[PDB]
Amino acid sequence: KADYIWFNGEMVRWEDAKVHVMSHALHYGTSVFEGIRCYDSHKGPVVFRHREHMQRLHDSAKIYRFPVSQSIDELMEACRDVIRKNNLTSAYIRPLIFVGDVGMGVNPPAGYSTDVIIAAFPWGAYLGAEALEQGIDAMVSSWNRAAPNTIPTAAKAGGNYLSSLLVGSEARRHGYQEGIALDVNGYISEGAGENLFEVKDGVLFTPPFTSSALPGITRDAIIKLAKELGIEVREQVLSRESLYLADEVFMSGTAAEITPVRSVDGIQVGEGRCGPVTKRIQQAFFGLFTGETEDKWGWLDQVN
Amino acid sequence: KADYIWFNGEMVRWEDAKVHVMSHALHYGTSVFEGIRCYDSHKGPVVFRHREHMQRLHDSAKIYRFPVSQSIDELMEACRDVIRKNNLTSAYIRPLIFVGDVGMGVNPPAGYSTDVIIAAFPWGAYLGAEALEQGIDAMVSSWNRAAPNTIPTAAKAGGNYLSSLLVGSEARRHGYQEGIALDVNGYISEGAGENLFEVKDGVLFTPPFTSSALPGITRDAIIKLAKELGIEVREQVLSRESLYLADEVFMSGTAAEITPVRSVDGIQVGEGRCGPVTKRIQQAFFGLFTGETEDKWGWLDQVN
Amino acid sequence: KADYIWFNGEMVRWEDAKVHVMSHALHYGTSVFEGIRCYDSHKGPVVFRHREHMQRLHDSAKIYRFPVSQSIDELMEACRDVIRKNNLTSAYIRPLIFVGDVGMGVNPPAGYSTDVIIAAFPWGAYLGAEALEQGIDAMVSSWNRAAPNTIPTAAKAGGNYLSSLLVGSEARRHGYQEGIALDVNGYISEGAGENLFEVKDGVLFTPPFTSSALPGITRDAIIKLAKELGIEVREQVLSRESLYLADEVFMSGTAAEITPVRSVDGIQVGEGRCGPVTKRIQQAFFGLFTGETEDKWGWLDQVN
Amino acid sequence: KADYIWFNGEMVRWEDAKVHVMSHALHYGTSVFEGIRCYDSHKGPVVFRHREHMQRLHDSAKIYRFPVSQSIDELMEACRDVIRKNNLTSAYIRPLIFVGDVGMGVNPPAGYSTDVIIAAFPWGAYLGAEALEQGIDAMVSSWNRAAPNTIPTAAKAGGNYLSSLLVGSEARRHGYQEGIALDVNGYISEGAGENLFEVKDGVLFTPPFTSSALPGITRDAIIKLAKELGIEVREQVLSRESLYLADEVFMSGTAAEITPVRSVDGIQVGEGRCGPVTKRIQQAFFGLFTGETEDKWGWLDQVN
Amino acid sequence: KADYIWFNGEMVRWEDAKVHVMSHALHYGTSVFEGIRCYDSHKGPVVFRHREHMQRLHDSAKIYRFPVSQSIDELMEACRDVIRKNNLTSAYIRPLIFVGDVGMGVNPPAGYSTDVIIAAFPWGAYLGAEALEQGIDAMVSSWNRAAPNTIPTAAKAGGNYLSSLLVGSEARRHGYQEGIALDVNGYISEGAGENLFEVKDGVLFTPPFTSSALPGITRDAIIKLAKELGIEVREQVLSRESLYLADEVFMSGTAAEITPVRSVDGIQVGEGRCGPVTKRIQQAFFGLFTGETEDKWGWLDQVN
Amino acid sequence: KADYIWFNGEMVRWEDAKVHVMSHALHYGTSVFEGIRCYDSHKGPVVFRHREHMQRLHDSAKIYRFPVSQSIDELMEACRDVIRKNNLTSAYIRPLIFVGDVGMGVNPPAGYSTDVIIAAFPWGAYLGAEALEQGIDAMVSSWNRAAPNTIPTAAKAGGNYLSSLLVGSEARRHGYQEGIALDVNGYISEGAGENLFEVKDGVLFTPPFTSSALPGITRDAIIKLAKELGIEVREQVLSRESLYLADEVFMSGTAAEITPVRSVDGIQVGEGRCGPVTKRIQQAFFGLFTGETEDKWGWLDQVN
Ligand SMILES: Cc1ncc(COP(=O)(O)O)c(CN[C@@](C)(CC(C)C)C(=O)O)c1O
Ligand SMILES: Cc1ncc(COP(=O)(O)O)c(CN[C@@](C)(CC(C)C)C(=O)O)c1O
Ligand SMILES: Cc1ncc(COP(=O)(O)O)c(CN[C@@](C)(CC(C)C)C(=O)O)c1O
Ligand SMILES: Cc1ncc(COP(=O)(O)O)c(CN[C@@](C)(CC(C)C)C(=O)O)c1O
Ligand SMILES: Cc1ncc(COP(=O)(O)O)c(CN[C@@](C)(CC(C)C)C(=O)O)c1O
Ligand SMILES: Cc1ncc(COP(=O)(O)O)c(CN[C@@](C)(CC(C)C)C(=O)O)c1O
Repeated sequence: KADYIWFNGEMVRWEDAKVHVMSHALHYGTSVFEGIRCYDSHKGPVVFRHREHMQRLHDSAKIYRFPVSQSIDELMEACRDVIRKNNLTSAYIRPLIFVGDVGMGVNPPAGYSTDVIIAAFPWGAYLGAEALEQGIDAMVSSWNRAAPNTIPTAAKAGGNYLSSLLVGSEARRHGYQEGIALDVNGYISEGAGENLFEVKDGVLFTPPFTSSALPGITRDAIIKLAKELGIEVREQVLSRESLYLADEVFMSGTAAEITPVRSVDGIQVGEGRCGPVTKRIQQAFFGLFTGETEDKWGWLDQVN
Repeated sequence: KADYIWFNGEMVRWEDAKVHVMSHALHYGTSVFEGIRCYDSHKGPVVFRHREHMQRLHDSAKIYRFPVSQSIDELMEACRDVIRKNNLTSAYIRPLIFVGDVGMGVNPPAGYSTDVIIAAFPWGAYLGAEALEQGIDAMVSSWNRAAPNTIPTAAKAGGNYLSSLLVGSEARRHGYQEGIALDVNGYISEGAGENLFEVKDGVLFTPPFTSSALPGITRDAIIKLAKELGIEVREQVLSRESLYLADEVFMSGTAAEITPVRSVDGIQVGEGRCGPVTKRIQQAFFGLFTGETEDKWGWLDQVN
Repeated sequence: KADYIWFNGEMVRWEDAKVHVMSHALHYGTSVFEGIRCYDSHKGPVVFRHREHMQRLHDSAKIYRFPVSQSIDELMEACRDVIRKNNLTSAYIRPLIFVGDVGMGVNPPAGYSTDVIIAAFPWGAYLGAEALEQGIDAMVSSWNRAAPNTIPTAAKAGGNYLSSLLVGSEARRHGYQEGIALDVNGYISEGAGENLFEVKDGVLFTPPFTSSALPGITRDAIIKLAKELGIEVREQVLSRESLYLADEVFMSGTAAEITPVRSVDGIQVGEGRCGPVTKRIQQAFFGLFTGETEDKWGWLDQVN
Repeated sequence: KADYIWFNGEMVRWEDAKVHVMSHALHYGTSVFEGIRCYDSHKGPVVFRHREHMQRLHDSAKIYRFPVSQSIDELMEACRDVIRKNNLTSAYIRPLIFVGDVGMGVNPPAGYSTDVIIAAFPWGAYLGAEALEQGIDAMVSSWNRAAPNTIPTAAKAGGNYLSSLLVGSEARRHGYQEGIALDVNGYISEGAGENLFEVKDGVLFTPPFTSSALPGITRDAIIKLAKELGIEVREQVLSRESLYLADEVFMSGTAAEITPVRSVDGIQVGEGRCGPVTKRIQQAFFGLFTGETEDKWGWLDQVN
Repeated sequence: KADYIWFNGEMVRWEDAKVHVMSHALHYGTSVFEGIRCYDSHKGPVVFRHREHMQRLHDSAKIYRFPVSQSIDELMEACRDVIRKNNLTSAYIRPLIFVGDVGMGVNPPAGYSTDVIIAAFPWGAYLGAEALEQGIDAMVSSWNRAAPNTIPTAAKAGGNYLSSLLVGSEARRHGYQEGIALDVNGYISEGAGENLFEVKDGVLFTPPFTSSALPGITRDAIIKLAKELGIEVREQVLSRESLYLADEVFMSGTAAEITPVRSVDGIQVGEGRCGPVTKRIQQAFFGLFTGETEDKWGWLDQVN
Repeated sequence: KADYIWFNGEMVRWEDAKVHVMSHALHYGTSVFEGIRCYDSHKGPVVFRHREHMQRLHDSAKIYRFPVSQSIDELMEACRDVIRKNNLTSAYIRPLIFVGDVGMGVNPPAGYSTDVIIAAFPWGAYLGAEALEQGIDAMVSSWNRAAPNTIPTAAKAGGNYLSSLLVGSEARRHGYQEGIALDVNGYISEGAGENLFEVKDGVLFTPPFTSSALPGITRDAIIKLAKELGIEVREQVLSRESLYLADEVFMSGTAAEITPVRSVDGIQVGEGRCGPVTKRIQQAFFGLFTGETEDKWGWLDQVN
């Protein structure tokens, strides 16, 4: 909840940000969105990997051929505007491009244009306030993630989340904090809404995009940070049993940030606490907003 | 376009049927819908297999665990009310159950309730004016339909249509009227938004639900009508080549009704016109609204 | 627990029925077994489908090429002997053919012979004393059953049960009575140790053997009984969603007999009680031992 | 054959190491085991990678949730005791953890404990006397290895060997020394009871664990030794054809050690004798027991 | 070997029927062919299911879009011509449509035409002279048949036989008469060059076309003959183990006719001789050329 | 077209290089071939990677067990002979080993020998004259490439091209210059007759052989050239969406050389012209024939 939402170029009051119930996206899942985070840092409010997220928004729209009238820079300026206009120092930003009030035909008529929305509001830890220090208990779901050439997993589209809803709800229904999904082959894909990382003998390990894992921006940042710390990273297909033999396992995402997993299916993950490597990575990631970790890549975009 | 839309129990004017842009379904494809048709018949306006569609709406919501406060009878009465209220004699009804303005978390908070909408409006033939008499040209898409244990194909949910959008747009981009999708195994599934039927040596043939084909109500009706006409029906897995060797091939759906396919991938389907068996079935189906075909199953529900 | 166990042709006291710890089967799962039931009936103690079970024992041994010195008749006579010698009127018989104390090489040396054991003892309802009247709550497991050309599912071999152990324990760990496994394709296979049956519009439905479902003797009996009752039976591949849309669903097995399933994954199966068709079948099956159902197939083998 | 066998903490005479015929593991393949080797070296009898094998025994039991009361150190001391007690200088040790005399239900009753055994005895080369110097003839089996999410291949459990029995017997029935299995996808997995290695243009090559290949300890040792010799190692999925195009191909295992493969399916592997790289690795491996190869990893555990 | 070959409408002497070495089909497998048999019967030389085979030739060419200038009737007349011209009373006819001397590009240039050839010559029992009375020993091959949507198995094209070459040679290399191939899923497909049939409890059984089994003309005839004899036929997916449990198993094809299989993988198929049902079908099939079996379908086409 | 063709050791005139119409390869696709190029360079006519191509010819024949009487050196000398005899300075060489006039049985009789042919002739740009400078528009085909253990993709055999014919003709039928095929899993395999390369953030990327991609000689050369230019190369499985997100994409082959792809499915590949990295690689490749790029590997074989 906040005061204004950027809607097609205009700052509209949150309560007046309405759309017709016959909007295409409500019926067909025809929307593309992002998850960006604004952090209060040593140099004021800063949007983490702002450009990268807006570029992915365009990429997701490009795969579905959704016409986007706004350039990446326009969207970035609009994003900063929303944060300032609402007087937020830290928040969760949510850009959403959707097919609006067009016909009821699955295929939108030629010459149509999409509606764009950017909402920002403060949001806590996605998996619990105590999830970052003490781990979470995860469960391997009975539902598998989308097959390779069906519904593109590289795109962050609305319709994709019926799957995340099934995987995540099954875990919570049985008392776990999050569910881990396997692909159609029986290999580890990722969590319901976050990438998965293991740690064996001091080595990282993450499933490639071909395991139906979305190319997370946080995932990418962790791989680059790991290389700075001198930790070997391996991007390979992982079996289900590896979760039980791993020394450490954690999840990554914009909302989830870096959450350690202390157990999988009731089987404790070495010690049952946040591990050594996960700790180093957490410190290095959060150190970006304290100044301790030098921003060598230009990941911090000042809101002003 | 029409006058009123049934919205959570109230007949609201079309222009005022708005919902918040932060509605869950807009971001995560969390909606379930139906496609129903009202025909002007020999006994006045009648809704084809009304109860069956309403029962499927409940079944689709049940799989996803979406709470539905309205009973099947309540929805049916509401449906007839929409048609009468708008003075429609024939139309396309569109029931939609969606997760509204709840949090931004993938899993809605316990105790939430869904919003329901029922909109009716006149709609012509889905594949074209001439489509029913002269066939359509179809193309086998390069995109496959959802794998078995990923996103349930038996449910008619919003998020499912990202796939239908990809299959159908590819066909139309290349000059065809509709696209035919194969499942992940390489067998025939169905069209982008309609079931597929073949006709070999006087025998029907349709893919089973396990070929990722949705349990169509029109599909079911055709199978029952064929049995009355003494036509042998076979529900079996079909290979791609079968489309080139079939004497006849047609598609079924609420919007598409019964549309013959005159060619697949530029390869003509026996004669290039509507076939004999397809013709008999079309006459038997439309005969229900003329009185020529006796409604032995009670598929015609009077609007009054 | 009982007094004697038939061991290689001799009635040995239960406590002296020992075998060396270096027996091949203990290390490599190299054993084949059966589950037979003795019922107290209107014509005294009777072994249900005795010959069929012994024939399957030979078939399972034949697939693995295990040498069996005893003929089907010898094993049947030995079986009756064990029941009489222990003064049992009703019991669970357990024939077991295993590779004994041979070398430690995976492949037994040429000219080796197997050890045979037949133990009988009273055993109650496998899924609970109240499981037959009121249903059980089942869960779809995250573990899949064996792929088609890996470890033959038609054979009832020891090593097969590591899978049943994984599927069944996961269900019980989460509060369910039994787990239902899908095959590698994402289709319904069967329960951890029992075949699965659904009931839609008055029609049965069971997965074929090709869905990695073991050719159960109880399953076969139910299909033949159903045909006598005039119920249509369909042996076809079933999707996971079908469990949620079914009017009735039950499990079959020698130990489980005919157990109705009142819910799958927390989703109630029409009414939440034993259904109409399942009831008819239960009455018809148990009626065999009361005389109400005529044994037209010769399924009851008198112990004497 | 030897004098004593460690049985649940006691050194029992070989002849008296018996267990009941109703032991769970005999009927359901519920056991986990290891293969360890004691070599007579330049520093006396030494167990190769002792702790590593004991840790894997615990990992295999962990996946199946089998309760193990003994710690890794306890098992190691017990192992050395068995070797000393039997006056062995070189032998094959066989640790076995199995579900004993509990009920006949697939799932053991809560609070049960497992029986543990450790037997040692001298064993020659698994594939033959000449096998190490002259290669062996291998055949690609018609039976595939277990699919990814069915029965965990990372675990060395009893029931797993029904597959190894099928693959290996087929090869020997046709005149070959060992069989090579493909996974369900058609890629190379491993031999019936040993890992597979190829050698192309001076580069190693081995299938990853995700190809249903067990994480062999010998496999791991070879990878580490190769890196010391400056040989490039590549863990990647290999097609069947690669076996015909490889310059060298060999198998690894505790029992098989390092055995070269001179031909696959009657097609000679470059020269038909042990290759250059295989030779270097064999000399480096056996050099550990001569002192020529320095034990930089601490793989040699003294028995005393 | 014979005197004349029909080549593009001309009766050319066998020795002069040559084609350039740069013919497309020689480098790219771009050919489509048939196998037809002429039998000496009670009504003189007759071509078994002549029209059906010519219709399939056109169908195979249609799938690949090879232009065929000759009508089905022209090809049939040409076939009878070849038989007469060579004074044959019984023979094996071989129609072949191939892409000739066009460019070396994979895709032939627009406006090209195909070359057609029809050769007839006497040919004995495909699987051996004694194969029809005493069975043959078959082996399950380690090579799988083509996946569903790759190279159409419904078409009888030249390039398809690289697979048949691999499956068949592997069997013969090991002492068997024919090889049985499985599909990519691990189910029974068919023999290297003939359809596979099983016989369980008096019931037939054959894999559907979707198991990568070619729609054989002999296969079709046998299904129609069996229905006349009152034998139940089931077209379903078959597991590998079913070959070991079947009472009878035989293969069908134009060249192989109806050949019983007495063993599969060294495992005897009930009695090890031609079974009862196979015998009835053989007598019914060959009875067509003696007059004993009435030709109700018009399968015998007179050569004159 | 040229004057002479090397045929079984003899220089035969082009017009007289004929083979019988009953040649095995014409009916069963039993042939193996290569594609080699001769370039006019700074040191005169030179055959690019001559030995490598002849070695692959032998490898392809070895897989199918086709007897080859000529050694690699004999074939190389014969190749140079053909070029000289025809007075060619630049040409496309085509070695072809095929099963000739043997029986009509799928498996050739023991003791048979193959026929060998080497034809050379000038051939232009495979994908078009302008294709090397301006890119080509490609389409993702609806036909998939051969599954892993069916018809070996590592071999360049005649029968393989029925697949290439289907993939390539579909693209050209819709207005594209070439078709890109996916494997049975839905991952990128390669073009109809050329390997596929992507370029993301300055990094290469190519599918491994296990994605049913033929081990191209040009592909290998490009990987080695890129390593010289200091460009990172990654051999990994690629998803379909990656084609839309790539900065650059190009195809490689002997006939196609190095062809940039400016669009895939109507979606422009960054700028729509030949990219920076592709350009550097093209210049480095063609520089080998100008002397600008030093031949460190000995890829240029002088014709003399
Ligand atoms: C399915 C899925 N996989 C990974 C990620 C993480 O990507 P990234 O944010 O770019 O590092 C997500 C992201 N989920 C978001 C968009 C939604 C929440 C989980 C509600 C987010 O974390 O911002 C994903 O959904
Ligand atoms: C993917 C898909 N498959 C089948 C059917 C036909 O079902 P039915 O109407 O029950 O016979 C459809 C139906 N789609 C509807 C609901 C929506 C249109 C595509 C807009 C319809 O035809 O009314 C389907 O989508
Ligand atoms: C995996 C599996 N599937 C089916 C059946 C039922 O077969 P049947 O007894 O012949 O009708 C079983 C059988 N399990 C037995 C052998 C063991 C118990 C479950 C402990 C049995 O019911 O007797 C099976 O295991
Ligand atoms: C299926 C399988 N795969 C690999 C290995 C080799 O592992 P390792 O000994 O750890 O290098 C094996 C090992 N099998 C043992 C344990 C049993 C024999 C086959 C009897 C062994 O070689 O000692 C395996 O089975
Ligand atoms: C792969 C394959 N499958 C079935 C059949 C049988 O078809 P049909 O003759 O129509 O019953 C065949 C046919 N093979 C022929 C064409 C060639 C011989 C094996 C050499 C034949 O039998 O005539 C097939 O190849
Ligand atoms: C299917 C396929 N894949 C890759 C290549 C490229 O191999 P290479 O020439 O070794 O780099 C080819 C090669 N195709 C040739 C043989 C035929 C033309 C396409 C007509 C060629 O380029 O020379 C291939 O076919």
